[PDB]
Amino acid sequence: MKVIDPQHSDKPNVLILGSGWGAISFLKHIDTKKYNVSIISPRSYFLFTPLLPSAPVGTVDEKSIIEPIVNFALKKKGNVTYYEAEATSINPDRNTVTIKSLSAVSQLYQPENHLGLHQAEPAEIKYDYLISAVGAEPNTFGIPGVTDYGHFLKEIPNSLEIRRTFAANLEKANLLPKGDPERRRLLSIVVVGGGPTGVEAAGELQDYVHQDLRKFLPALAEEVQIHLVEALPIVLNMFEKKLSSYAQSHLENTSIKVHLRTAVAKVEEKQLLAKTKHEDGKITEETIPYGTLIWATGNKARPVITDLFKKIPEQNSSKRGLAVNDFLQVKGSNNIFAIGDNAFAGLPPTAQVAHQEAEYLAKNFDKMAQIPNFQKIDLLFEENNFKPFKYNDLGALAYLGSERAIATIRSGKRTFYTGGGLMTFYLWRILYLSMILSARSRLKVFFDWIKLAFFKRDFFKGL
Amino acid sequence: MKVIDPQHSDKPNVLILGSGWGAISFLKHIDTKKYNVSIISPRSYFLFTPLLPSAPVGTVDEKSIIEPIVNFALKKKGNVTYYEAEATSINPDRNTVTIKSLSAVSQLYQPENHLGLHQAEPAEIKYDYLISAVGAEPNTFGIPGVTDYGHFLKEIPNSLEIRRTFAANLEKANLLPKGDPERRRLLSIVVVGGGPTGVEAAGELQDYVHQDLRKFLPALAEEVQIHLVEALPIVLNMFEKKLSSYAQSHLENTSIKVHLRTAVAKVEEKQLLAKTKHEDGKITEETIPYGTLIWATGNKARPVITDLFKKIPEQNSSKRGLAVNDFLQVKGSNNIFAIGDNAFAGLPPTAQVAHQEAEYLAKNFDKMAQIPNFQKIDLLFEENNFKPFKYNDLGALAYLGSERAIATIRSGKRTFYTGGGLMTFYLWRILYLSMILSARSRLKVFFDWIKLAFFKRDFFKGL
Ligand SMILES: Cc1cc2nc3c(=O)[nH]c(=O)nc-3n(C[C@H](O)[C@H](O)[C@H](O)COP(=O)(O)OP(=O)(O)OC[C@H]3O[C@@H](n4cnc5c(N)ncnc54)[C@H](O)[C@@H]3O)c2cc1C
Ligand SMILES: Cc1cc2nc3c(=O)[nH]c(=O)nc-3n(C[C@H](O)[C@H](O)[C@H](O)COP(=O)(O)OP(=O)(O)OC[C@H]3O[C@@H](n4cnc5c(N)ncnc54)[C@H](O)[C@@H]3O)c2cc1C
Repeated sequence: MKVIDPQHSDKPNVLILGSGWGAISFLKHIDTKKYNVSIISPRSYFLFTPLLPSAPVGTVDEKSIIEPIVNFALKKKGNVTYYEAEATSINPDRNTVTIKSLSAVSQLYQPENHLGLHQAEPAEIKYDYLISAVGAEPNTFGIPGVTDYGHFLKEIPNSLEIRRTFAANLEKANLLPKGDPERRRLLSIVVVGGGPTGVEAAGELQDYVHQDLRKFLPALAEEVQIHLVEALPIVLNMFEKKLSSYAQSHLENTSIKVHLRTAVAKVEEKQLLAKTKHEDGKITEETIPYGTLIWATGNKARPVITDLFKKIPEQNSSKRGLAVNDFLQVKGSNNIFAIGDNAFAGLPPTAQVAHQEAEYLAKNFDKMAQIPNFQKIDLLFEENNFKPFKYNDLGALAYLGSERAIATIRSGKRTFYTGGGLMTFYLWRILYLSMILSARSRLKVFFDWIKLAFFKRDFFKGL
Repeated sequence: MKVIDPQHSDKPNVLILGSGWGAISFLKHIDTKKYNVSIISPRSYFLFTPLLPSAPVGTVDEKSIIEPIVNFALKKKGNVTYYEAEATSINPDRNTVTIKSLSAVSQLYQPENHLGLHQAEPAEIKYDYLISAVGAEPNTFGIPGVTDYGHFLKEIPNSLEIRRTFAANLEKANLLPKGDPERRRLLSIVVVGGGPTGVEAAGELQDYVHQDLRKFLPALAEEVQIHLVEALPIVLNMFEKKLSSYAQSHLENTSIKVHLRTAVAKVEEKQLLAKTKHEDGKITEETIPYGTLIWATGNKARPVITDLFKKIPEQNSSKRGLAVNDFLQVKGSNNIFAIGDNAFAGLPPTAQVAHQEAEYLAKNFDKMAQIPNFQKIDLLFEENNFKPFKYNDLGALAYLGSERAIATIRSGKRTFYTGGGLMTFYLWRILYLSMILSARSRLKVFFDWIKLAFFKRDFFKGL
């Protein structure tokens, strides 16, 4: 029951799923004069994901790296509607999306109708065009105990989960004798995954222990050991070998224990079982005690996207995401497009890709608005002469803790970077500041870093 | 069982109850070379209470107005111990204090012993001298339903309670038709008490509705009605009539409904029953619908202090607090002192009084340290010639919303203030900044106000 469907104004109804890099980047550029835009997301704010590993330890505050959706939609003059809910089903034949857990509906620049909805009432939202940018969810690879005892580093609530857990562990630990193995275990941290997220989590967590906890509890800070576990033989494989080696070397210098070629077989309450392949080809088993476990590895398709694979013939054999065109149209559909991590275009699952794909698609949409026929669609694209999406790889950045970073800025073939250590850290900061999507978030993080210089981090367990 | 008692170092063991204005002001001045100090508080941070009414709505962040105890104790070179727990009983004859809900123990500048305590283990802490600064708790006057449906504005968690409640109400409201009385009720707020806390809560809440909520949901913001209920015939009675009148007039200008001479008889889930005495002497009953109820009125003695009234003969008939001397010694005890809201010295329950009392007492303590006899105590004070505590009333400040405040700065007989509106607001800011107890908190609030100028408030319901 319940079908929300506005059809008086002579503009196509465009429906966006998500409020992340794809959805919000698309929202910033879509022509709200030519189109009526509706967003569906259970998260009422944009998350600047590259600074999330700084949240738990309080190098940056949570509020500093998030921006409410409404602020973005307010800069758009035309009509925008936001449904604070999550899409549970996409319905191609009906051209509707079923929602669930409706918390609120905000209708900006719309002094008009009342939809007649109640909180947590199921509803279908009609669309003329659909943009899917729901993202991916963390992948445990079916390794037992990951979700039971481990914390992902995916969203803002995960930042609070980790702080509470580690804070509780530090308190419990400090009441025990120095020899006690339980004290050593509770002070131990394990981060799984050697990508930017894992490495930066480990580095920020190490920055806290050395720079803050050491000042008032040096006996504890000394006993804290951070571990970083990676299945491949190299950390940060998207960088050059020279930079990976420096990244690894540097982490080791700050007393982070790097387990390369090590895969977690199972996670228990107080330890994880890890297998390690050695140079010669032999496999050995380890046990790594831990008090806090951070899981920052693979991506998996969401149920909403998985369910949609079955409803479209040519998506039936998809796995990692929606198989998409060079025009970012979902294969088999006439009016659904997919950008970011939820779409498979043979590109990396990065914000950089989601951003470009969004800009590309938004520019295609105002081009559609001028052509009479868009007032079957696959053929119109190639017939009306406009370009396939071409990803330009701008490179990669990464913070390694202790005021050192690695960077590679490029464009096309030409590489032109400065990727040492302390200088790259200052670059890493300025560059991250410049690609924040709002002035508020930009000023907030800026103030966070200035405060850090003088007073070094807030670590409140209940806040 | 379990008695913590350090007795090798030749210094008196001074035990402080609380981590508020009294306890921390006393901690800042106590001579840690002449004394060993231990603090017991369930709150591990100092709260700058005058800015608490700015927390819920996000004019200031919660973290900006709190400062960890350890930071204060770190500036003291001598030994300081903090028990994260609450005192459940004071034992005069044993000279110990029973504690409960022990979360942690931190021993600063003490590379020494292990106390052998577990979390939530009952324990008695021995003392040579005791300083009680536990404060008062909010008084409902036994009016039914206050605690069931109302929110106090006393501590940091109360700030989050109010934001969550109002946020939920705004969401529920916006899904209803404009005529609907439920929409009008959910958008209605009632603040009980016309003191600085109540008035400032109302004003800050009104600043949010006009300045922020109006920008993206003007239909909602228009329907929001804030009520301020006061039992006396005047708002802010500590000020001159001229300033109260301007305070009242101004609140009314910003569309706050001021119910003077109105007392709440009972609080129900969706409304409160209020009685109003009129000019001629007649009493009428009202019903005030509400969605959010903030209760900012009287103070009551804590159970810990109430229980102690029975254990000391001369405290048997006490009610509002511990009956104290001119030397701030608890009458009937030889080694217990009381400062702030938990002690009754015939002075107002204010931070200003707690601060002065603390400084006075701390200065008495290093004076005791030089006199051999303190290596029965009532008589030593008057015999050794030092002064009774004399409260100097520096006056009163208050924010009224919409960038207006009222102030009265004085000292002794001489009054010399500037208490108009917009100018007084700038004074009100600078003065509040100057009496914040730490540089960090000072810089944080400073940055909060700068950000407010450009981007106007964060109102995240889950953060
Ligand atoms: C800690 C961390 C650090 C990172 N650092 C970098 C970096 O430095 N550089 C880089 O290029 N990439 C980085 N990434 C990757 C980047 O975050 C993703 O590639 C990017 O967010 C993908 O954009 P998206 O819009 O596809 O998904 P997201 O940006 O994650 O947005 C997905 C949105 O969908 C919403 N949603 C979820 N389920 C539903 C539903 N059922 N209905 C409606 N909405 C839903 C979510 O609330 C969210 O708003 C990082 C990721 C993490 C976790
Ligand atoms: C919202 C608000 C705004 C205010 N604004 C002003 C203002 O502008 N000007 C002004 O002069 N006054 C103001 N006050 C009043 C002022 O804050 C109090 O009078 C002052 O805090 C009294 O200090 P205290 O040390 O007596 O207790 P508090 O400052 O209340 O501190 C009490 C401490 O004791 C701890 N505690 C409680 N129970 C126990 C226990 N059983 N064992 C151990 N510890 C315990 C608490 O955790 C806390 O750390 C305001 C109060 C509030 C609530």
